[PDB]
Amino acid sequence: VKELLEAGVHFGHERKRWNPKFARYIYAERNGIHIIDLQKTMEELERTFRFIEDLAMRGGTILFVGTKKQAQDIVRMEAERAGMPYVNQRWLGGMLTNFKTISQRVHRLEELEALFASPEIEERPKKEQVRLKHELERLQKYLSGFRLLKRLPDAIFVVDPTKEAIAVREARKLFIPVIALADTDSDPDLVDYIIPGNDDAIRSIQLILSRAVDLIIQARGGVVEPSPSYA
Amino acid sequence: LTDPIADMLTRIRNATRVYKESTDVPASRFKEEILRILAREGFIKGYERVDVDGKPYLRVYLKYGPRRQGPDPRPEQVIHHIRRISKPGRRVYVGVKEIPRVRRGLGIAILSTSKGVLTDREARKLGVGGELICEVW
Amino acid sequence: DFEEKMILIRRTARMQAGGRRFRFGALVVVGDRQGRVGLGFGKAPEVPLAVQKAGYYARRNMVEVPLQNGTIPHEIEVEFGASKIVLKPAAPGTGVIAGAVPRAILELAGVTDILTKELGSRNPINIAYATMEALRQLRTKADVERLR
Amino acid sequence: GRYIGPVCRLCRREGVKLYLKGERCYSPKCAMERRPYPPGQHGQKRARRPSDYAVRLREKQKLRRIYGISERQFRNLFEEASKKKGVTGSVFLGLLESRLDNVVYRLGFAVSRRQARQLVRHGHITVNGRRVDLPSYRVRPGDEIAVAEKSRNLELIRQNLEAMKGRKVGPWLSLDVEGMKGKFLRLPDREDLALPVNEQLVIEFYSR
RNA sequence: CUGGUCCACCCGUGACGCUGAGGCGCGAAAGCGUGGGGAGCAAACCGGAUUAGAUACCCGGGUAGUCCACGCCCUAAACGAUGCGCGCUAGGUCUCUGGGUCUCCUGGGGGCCGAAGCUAACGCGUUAAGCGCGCCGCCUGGGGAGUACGGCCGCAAGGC
RNA sequence: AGCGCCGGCCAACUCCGUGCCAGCAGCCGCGGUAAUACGGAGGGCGCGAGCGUUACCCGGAUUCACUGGGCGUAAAGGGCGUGUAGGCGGCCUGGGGCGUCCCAUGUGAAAGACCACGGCUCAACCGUGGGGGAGCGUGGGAUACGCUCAGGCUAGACGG
Ligand code: SF4
Ligand SMILES: [Mg+2]
Ligand SMILES: [Mg+2]
Ligand SMILES: [Mg+2]
Ligand SMILES: [Mg+2]
Ligand SMILES: [Mg+2]
Ligand SMILES: [Mg+2]
Ligand SMILES: [Mg+2]
Ligand SMILES: [Mg+2]
Ligand SMILES: [Mg+2]
Ligand SMILES: [Mg+2]
Ligand SMILES: [Mg+2]
Ligand SMILES: [Mg+2]
Ligand SMILES: [Mg+2]
Ligand SMILES: [Mg+2]
Ligand SMILES: [Mg+2]
Ligand SMILES: [Mg+2]
Ligand SMILES: [Mg+2]
Ligand SMILES: [Mg+2]
Ligand SMILES: [Mg+2]
Ligand SMILES: [Mg+2]
Ligand SMILES: [Mg+2]
Ligand SMILES: [Mg+2]
Ligand SMILES: [Mg+2]
Ligand SMILES: [Mg+2]
Ligand SMILES: [Mg+2]
Ligand SMILES: [Mg+2]
Ligand SMILES: [Mg+2]
Ligand SMILES: [Mg+2]
Ligand SMILES: [Mg+2]
Ligand SMILES: [Mg+2]
Ligand SMILES: [Mg+2]
Ligand SMILES: [Mg+2]
Ligand SMILES: [Mg+2]
Ligand SMILES: [Mg+2]
Ligand SMILES: [Mg+2]
Ligand SMILES: [Mg+2]
Ligand SMILES: [Mg+2]
Ligand SMILES: [Mg+2]
Ligand SMILES: [Mg+2]
Ligand SMILES: [Mg+2]
Ligand SMILES: [Mg+2]
Ligand SMILES: [Mg+2]
Ligand SMILES: [Mg+2]
Ligand SMILES: [Mg+2]
Ligand SMILES: [Mg+2]
Ligand SMILES: [Mg+2]
Ligand SMILES: [Mg+2]
Ligand SMILES: [Mg+2]
Ligand SMILES: [Mg+2]
Ligand SMILES: [Mg+2]
Ligand SMILES: [Mg+2]
Ligand SMILES: [Mg+2]
Ligand SMILES: [Mg+2]
Ligand SMILES: [Mg+2]
Ligand SMILES: [Mg+2]
Ligand SMILES: [Mg+2]
Ligand SMILES: [Mg+2]
Ligand SMILES: [Mg+2]
Ligand SMILES: [Mg+2]
Ligand SMILES: [Mg+2]
Ligand SMILES: [Mg+2]
Ligand SMILES: [Mg+2]
Ligand SMILES: [Mg+2]
Ligand SMILES: [Mg+2]
Ligand SMILES: [Mg+2]
Ligand SMILES: [Mg+2]
Ligand SMILES: [Mg+2]
Ligand SMILES: [Mg+2]
Ligand SMILES: [Mg+2]
Ligand SMILES: [Mg+2]
Ligand SMILES: [Mg+2]
Ligand SMILES: [Mg+2]
Ligand SMILES: [Mg+2]
Ligand SMILES: [Mg+2]
Ligand SMILES: [Mg+2]
Repeated sequence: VKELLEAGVHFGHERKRWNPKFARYIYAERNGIHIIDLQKTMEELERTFRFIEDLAMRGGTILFVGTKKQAQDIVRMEAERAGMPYVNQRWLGGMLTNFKTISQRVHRLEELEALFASPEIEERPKKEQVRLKHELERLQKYLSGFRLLKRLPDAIFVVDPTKEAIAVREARKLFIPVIALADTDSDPDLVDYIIPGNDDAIRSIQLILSRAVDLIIQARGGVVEPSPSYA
Repeated sequence: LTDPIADMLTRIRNATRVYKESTDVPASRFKEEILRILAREGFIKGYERVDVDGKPYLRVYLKYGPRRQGPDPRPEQVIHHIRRISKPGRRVYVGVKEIPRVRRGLGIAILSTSKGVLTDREARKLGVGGELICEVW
Repeated sequence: DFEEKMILIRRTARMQAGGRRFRFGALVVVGDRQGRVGLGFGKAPEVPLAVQKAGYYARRNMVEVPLQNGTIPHEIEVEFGASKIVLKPAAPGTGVIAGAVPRAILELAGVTDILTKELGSRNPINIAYATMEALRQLRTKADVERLR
Repeated sequence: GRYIGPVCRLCRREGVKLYLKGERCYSPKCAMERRPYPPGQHGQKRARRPSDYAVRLREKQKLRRIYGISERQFRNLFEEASKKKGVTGSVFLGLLESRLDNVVYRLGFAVSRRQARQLVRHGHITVNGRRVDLPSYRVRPGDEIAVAEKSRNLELIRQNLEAMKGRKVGPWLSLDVEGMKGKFLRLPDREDLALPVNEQLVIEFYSR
């Protein structure tokens, strides 16, 4: 499932703005930039995917987090495709560590879908319609990929662990294992199942997250053919 | 440099605490004999005489526990603790009957005796005492 | 369920105009007398809520203490800030010889025989944690060999 | 000497019947049966949480009050136990048990340890033949604890001997009624007595 | 005229090293002795203001002194409030000065931010306040008091 | 049958009297008209031919720290160098065996103390037996580390 010229796709990036624990995943540094050893990326993609597989084939949830503008859209696609939750927009504080309270907000979200499907009163004032609807779009913006989470994920997949340090933090306090793609600006030891690759180029964000979702469906019940990628 | 021995033990502690695979200490047929205890008792994987810039060293291969669950995934140490007892400032010697039981047996006290470098267990076995080099657990 | 002891309950205060305003702090240890203890410090605008909340966190933070004939496996020393705790193995008759704080933890953990000493700052809170983090570092003959 | 006062208040303070009387202990005219709250003006007031100190004092006082023994004598035994091999809590209870006046009350010759004292003190008792009127005689294994021959024929001791006929007596004792004599078999395993005492809390009282 | 120090070469010596109670030297300013010198500045001092008052702050004056030579004094928030030497434990950016194959690497300094770790915290963090060895100095509640007495130093002030 | 105590530490609570008075007090602190804190009282707690106070010793005090502390801001780095004594000191190899370590043996009185037993009706007290020790003399032995002598080295240091 794994493919090999991801070299055409990413080979990583970032100049000495690096974290030095990431030393082991580096072949050399080129155009004043850290160049990620793909042979290591391989060793890892395997061991990571093995974990991913077992989790799919036991029907266990993955939380997908990415909000850096680059990996932003491709998590709505790729996660819906896996029929799994994600946070696309802002990563609210305490989503895992204070789950039940955050979710108490999704009941509100549902409750608006129900109320605003119609009618059960449109004899409520004009302002209130406006007010309530504005709220509705709101929850929808952050909470959309979140509602699929009815229980604490059995794992979480993150695009930038540095950028999503809070996320990795919340998981570790819960023992929720962490999967992440991570370029050279990252603390490796902080990840359980790790994908040492460029995390800023959508070429790469694409390949890795897709093949992830692919392995997710392929072992879950079915197989599928190409999914959406912006050029 | 005033204490080659402490220097070694410290080179280790310092390394072990940032989880290096190895660290090299300047070689000594006495330092070796201590590493020959440190590995045998299973505190280190072991050592090998190497060379750095033409100069004799002992590269020492460090050992730890599993990765761990929790927000601090760093593994437990195998050498939790290692510290000089006898020092050049104050030589510390014990008769056999007064060799300490480190950590209720779970750790050792390496000792230079005139029957070579031994552990508490080993010393008590051959029934001799000596300078108490240090303690590990 | 678990067995519960209140080690400490204290009132704190903060100023603002018009007067001081209080809050309460509940240091609670909780255990099964058979190898499981938990320490939790809980604060709230009133006393029992704090004692409740204390007990809540107390469970959300536990430790598996390797009892051995009712004693601990080896000598152990721990410093938490300026507080120090000493734990030392004791034979069958000895009893638990300790101040309330590290006592309350050791009894509800099912220690029945130990020699202890507080050194340094004897602030109960810090002593509490220092005794916990201590227990948490106890190793068994096995634990060691598996490790090594 | 020993306590020698109102003895019901003791039980009431301890919150437990201690069987310090003999007969009346078992009737519904027992104090603890009528008023199982502490003696004096304030017993009905709601108790406030006893301190750690409080708790261990009480446990010690209780164990001590049972045997009606002076605090010095109690202490000296406990120390004796802390030098003596093994588990102090055991040995302490054991050594407390091997006292004459207790053994006599244990072997049933009297209704109260209080009564079992005056019995030893009035020379009505013997050990291995010889007369002994010391309430504190530490009795060893093998010892024959008789009634005085000249005392065998007495009302009180009769009535009290009669109440013993088929009552079974601790695993560490034998009682030969009519023969009026008994035997100290061994020092009591802890189980062999079932006193309302966490004797552990006692060791803890003296380690402060 | 003269000291320290760094680099490069890896040529010479062969542990010749570290610290250091005493001792010896150096030690800002003010001060002191003798002799110069004296524009500006300026304790003391005079006067004007300010002010309830104003032996101050502010304004006009002003002598020691400030400057030089020689001899004293020997203090300090003499501070990084951090003793010296060595070894070990991520890096990031700025900078000074060398040597390089001159993108970049390697020394020696000066700053910032930070891994681990420390720490009561504040903060420290290869310029450690981290982990260690050696030696030295020092602390042991506040005041009384750096006072008294004694001793040693000083011309005195005063110092230890 | 007495004596101390009953605010917290610390086990033991109510009434009256008093009203920053009289008084308590080991520390924190009590008393200014509803004092569990003064005095009496009832009651309670602790000990008991004793109970309390004062004095002194060790303890708690890891608060002189060997075990077992410290010095940026809490008390605590000498103003800085230079250097005497001292303390301390890199890698390799031999001799010596001073430290160190082992064995043997002498000494380590008796009492006391510790374990066992036994005698005074118990105990205290007292007796018999047992168990050793550090430390020091003597004989023998070991040689890793420290030492010392001897011979090598170049990573410390010094020099070109
Ligand atoms: S048990 Fe015997 S002694 Fe205790 S109260 Fe009832 S009667 Fe009095
Ligand atoms: Mg990034
Ligand atoms: Mg030591
Ligand atoms: Mg365990
Ligand atoms: Mg503390
Ligand atoms: Mg500390
Ligand atoms: Mg044991
Ligand atoms: Mg305290
Ligand atoms: Mg009974
Ligand atoms: Mg208790
Ligand atoms: Mg005992
Ligand atoms: Mg009974
Ligand atoms: Mg004691
Ligand atoms: Mg050369
Ligand atoms: Mg010097
Ligand atoms: Mg000097
Ligand atoms: Mg000067
Ligand atoms: Mg001057
Ligand atoms: Mg001057
Ligand atoms: Mg003058
Ligand atoms: Mg002059
Ligand atoms: Mg002049
Ligand atoms: Mg004027
Ligand atoms: Mg005027
Ligand atoms: Mg003026
Ligand atoms: Mg002027
Ligand atoms: Mg002028
Ligand atoms: Mg002029
Ligand atoms: Mg003049
Ligand atoms: Mg300055
Ligand atoms: Mg400096
Ligand atoms: Mg100073
Ligand atoms: Mg200071
Ligand atoms: Mg110095
Ligand atoms: Mg220092
Ligand atoms: Mg440069
Ligand atoms: Mg250049
Ligand atoms: Mg400089
Ligand atoms: Mg630099
Ligand atoms: Mg900084
Ligand atoms: Mg940190
Ligand atoms: Mg740096
Ligand atoms: Mg500090
Ligand atoms: Mg003073
Ligand atoms: Mg004083
Ligand atoms: Mg003076
Ligand atoms: Mg002065
Ligand atoms: Mg004088
Ligand atoms: Mg001075
Ligand atoms: Mg008293
Ligand atoms: Mg008391
Ligand atoms: Mg009380
Ligand atoms: Mg009056
Ligand atoms: Mg009144
Ligand atoms: Mg009082
Ligand atoms: Mg009163
Ligand atoms: Mg008496
Ligand atoms: Mg004292
Ligand atoms: Mg104490
Ligand atoms: Mg002391
Ligand atoms: Mg010390
Ligand atoms: Mg201190
Ligand atoms: Mg200085
Ligand atoms: Mg000076
Ligand atoms: Mg010298
Ligand atoms: Mg020397
Ligand atoms: Mg040497
Ligand atoms: Mg010798
Ligand atoms: Mg001897
Ligand atoms: Mg003797
Ligand atoms: Mg002895
Ligand atoms: Mg006898
Ligand atoms: Mg004897
Ligand atoms: Mg030799
Ligand atoms: Mg030589
Ligand atoms: Mg060199």
